[PDB]
Amino acid sequence: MRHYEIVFMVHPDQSEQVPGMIERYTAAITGAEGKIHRLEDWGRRQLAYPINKLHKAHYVLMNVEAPQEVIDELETTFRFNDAVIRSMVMRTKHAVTEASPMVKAK
Amino acid sequence: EIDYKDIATLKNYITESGKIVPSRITGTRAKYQRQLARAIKRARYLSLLPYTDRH
Amino acid sequence: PVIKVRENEPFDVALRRFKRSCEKAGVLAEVRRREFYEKPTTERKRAKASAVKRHA
Amino acid sequence: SLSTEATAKIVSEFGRDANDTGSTEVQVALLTAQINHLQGHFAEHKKDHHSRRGLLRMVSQRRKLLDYLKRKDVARYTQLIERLGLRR
Amino acid sequence: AVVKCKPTSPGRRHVVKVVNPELHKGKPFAPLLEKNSKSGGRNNNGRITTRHIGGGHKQAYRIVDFKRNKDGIPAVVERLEYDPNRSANIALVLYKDGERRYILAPKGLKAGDQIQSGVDAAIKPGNTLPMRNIPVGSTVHNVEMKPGKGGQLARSAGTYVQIVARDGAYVTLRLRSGEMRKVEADCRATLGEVGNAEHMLRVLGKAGAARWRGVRPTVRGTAMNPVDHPHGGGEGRNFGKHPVTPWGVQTKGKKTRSNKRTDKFIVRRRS
RNA sequence: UUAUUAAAAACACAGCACUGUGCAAACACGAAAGUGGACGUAUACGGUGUGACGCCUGCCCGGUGCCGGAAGGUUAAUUG
RNA sequence: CAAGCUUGAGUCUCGUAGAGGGGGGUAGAAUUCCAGGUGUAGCGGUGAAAUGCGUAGAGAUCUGGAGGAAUACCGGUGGCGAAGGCGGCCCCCUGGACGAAGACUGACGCUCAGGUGCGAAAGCGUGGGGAGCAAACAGGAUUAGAUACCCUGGUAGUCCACGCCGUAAACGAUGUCGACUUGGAGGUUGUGCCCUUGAGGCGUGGCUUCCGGAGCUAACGCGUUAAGUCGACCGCCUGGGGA
Repeated sequence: MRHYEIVFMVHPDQSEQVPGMIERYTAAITGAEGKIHRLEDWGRRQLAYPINKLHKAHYVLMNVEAPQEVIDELETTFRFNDAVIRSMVMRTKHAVTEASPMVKAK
Repeated sequence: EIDYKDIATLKNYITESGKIVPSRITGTRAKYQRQLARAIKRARYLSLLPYTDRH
Repeated sequence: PVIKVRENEPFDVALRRFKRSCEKAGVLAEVRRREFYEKPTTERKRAKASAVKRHA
Repeated sequence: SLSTEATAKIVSEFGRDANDTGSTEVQVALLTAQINHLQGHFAEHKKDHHSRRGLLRMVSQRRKLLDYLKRKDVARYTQLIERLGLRR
Repeated sequence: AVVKCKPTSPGRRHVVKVVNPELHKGKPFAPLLEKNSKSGGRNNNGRITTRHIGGGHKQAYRIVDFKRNKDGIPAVVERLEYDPNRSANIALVLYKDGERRYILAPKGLKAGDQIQSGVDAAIKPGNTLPMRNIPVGSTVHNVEMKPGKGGQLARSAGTYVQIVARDGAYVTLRLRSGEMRKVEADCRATLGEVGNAEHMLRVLGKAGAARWRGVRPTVRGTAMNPVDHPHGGGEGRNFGKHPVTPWGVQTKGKKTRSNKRTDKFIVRRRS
């Protein structure tokens, strides 16, 4: 069971669908005997460059330990979900439960 | 320990136009320079950093 | 190389600052480098020669 | 390569001890396991020559170990080639 | 697989045939067969209206479900079957309620795969959805041009259509001909692309192989007499005229599409 | 294949190319209805030329045709 | 021949660095093209020109879209790979190298005719794709001529999948393996020690760049990564042409 770091941006108009998305994703991750190391809702952030003629995207960060099947399903969900304008899954060497700088700033 | 989410630190190693500064200017090790380049590219993908000064 | 002419500065100093910024950005050297194709062997030989002459 | 658990299992079932990781039987068994595992990878990646070079290195190393074992003690050689399913 | 026959005969030298070991070796599903009598290219006046048609092997018509209007109910593929009436292969599917139907077999489908139609179906090859529920950029086949009419585009072997844009009640499609066409979003399409893509690699090899498919020989117009064809006769091989159809219409270049009714749907003609 | 003076190097052919055709398809037979094409859907269908395979297929868009262009010139019924 | 031994050669434990390979996805900058807005007489190109595009509205600028290819900065006599080669980011599969402390097998090794495999670019076959570049080709120039250099276009090709080809100044013009022989300055990657003072100092490995001592060499130069002193095996040479 490998560790992953999931970051996905949501359409700014879909900010209230973000709690439901997070709920579904944690449900899918823990249903498959997986853990969630870190979950951070960064909220809306000004984009450094326009993405799909948009500015001010909604950022979410996840650190999960899950098998590859659920991660493939999550990537497919991100690809087919039209609200998620951009996402990126990355492997990590170990579990990360330290607050990221985005929320460490406060 | 270079993190692509540490934009405050990454902005010190990019010019005013968004380009990565060479290791000869900042005098950082080659290993941590490679880590910084990877982190800056990832942060550019996540739209946390600009690719150029235009967009 | 964006230059915003700040208040209480003449035009000439703003133009000289713009030139200094555009030369530190190296845009002219790059656009002169990219106008013709340089074979990989040619660029490798040129880089090797420059690294050799950078020894004095 | 092989996981730690699979390697430990092979060393235990093919070795004279849990620490006898250098025996000819253990080495040949580990090489055979790695070759059989790689077989499935190369069924899907027929254009991976760089990894097939390491595969052929493993094959030749197992061949040399089997030759040394057959020249040393043929009884253990036969037991090994029957327990592993070799001889073409 | 694509296999070349060994030249044990002059007629077998160039034959290249397509073999598919997963096709059903047996009789087709009887409750889905119909009589398909040949025509020889004759219309109800008994006149030849389409030349070079005649003979060939007797064929039974398979009732293929092009509408795919059995929504919500999952189905499993029993087997892939050969169909003599089309270039593609067909799959016999079994719905959960016990109904069996014939569908065009998409690429990658095999016995045991599960498909489903409807607005709630998953996005995977074999599923059928209204095109407004299909992501832009995806590759589909068996496309309708009127809602509920049945698939009419991209039905041949290996063909497909990609949705390039969606706006309002219409979507824009890039057909296999390279033409951009507008189709209203309520039309349905099946995900993936039609299987049997290597159908175009086959080589018939001999003249008789085309006769089995009901294709009669084509006589060149220049080989006839002036009374028979505009390309006429001449002492020896003479042409000296612009190429035309047997009825005098200029071929090799002259556009013949004249349909002002459907021009509003053609975004850009093929090229 | 010229029933009944010509069986061939002629026709066909698999293959190749060009071109038309988005489906109420082009096209064909039909004053029309309709039918064939096809219960097919561009890996499909029609037309044209060439004629397995091998190595290949150079130059010319002035003429004729076809395709595209739409500014300008010219120009029908109509209008008066 | 028999029995040993661990130092050569391998196996296991834990980590480290890497454009090593194969598959899929995605991102931004730019070129080109399509549609539209503004706008008007030039643009492009050159030593100078002309061919070419442009009053049918070009070039410039702004907006939207399509498509393909390559990945600026990082970037570096830097890194990985047997060689050819490998450069955005992410995921999946995967080979090798190195280091620390141990345990294990116990010569299992080196080289290798024939044999097999990999092998830049160009080229070939089938099916796609085709923005840029560009053999052939066309036109404009230059010229005594110009089948060239220069300019305007432009097909194959370059790109993808699968096969073939098996050649390069495929070079370090330096076969592989092992041992020994003064040094200096660096680079890169592990590891150990010490109020760790510090981005510290001192050791110890791997790879790597430059200079240089003895020695060697016809000389140039090589010089612990030898072209020095040796050992094992292989390939190759016997005047220039013909070839």
